[PDB]
Amino acid sequence: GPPGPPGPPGPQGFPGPPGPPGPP
Amino acid sequence: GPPGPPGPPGPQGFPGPPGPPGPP
Amino acid sequence: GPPGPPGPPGPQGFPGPPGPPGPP
Repeated sequence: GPPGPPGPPGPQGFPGPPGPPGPP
Repeated sequence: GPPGPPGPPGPQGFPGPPGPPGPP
Repeated sequence: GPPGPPGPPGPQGFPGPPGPPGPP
């Protein structure tokens, strides 16, 4: 019959990259 | 009937860690 | 039909903040 509803939201993305070096 | 469309992309990941200490 | 498959992984998190101040 008709296609089901859309699936659930995917997994959370990966953690962000490290920030840059601090100020001098 | 068939499985529905793929779900939405997941939530964004958490922010990355603080960068290393600044250069001298 | 049944609900669709899970969505893709979300976007990567934002970059971290700048690191601690460096030595003098």
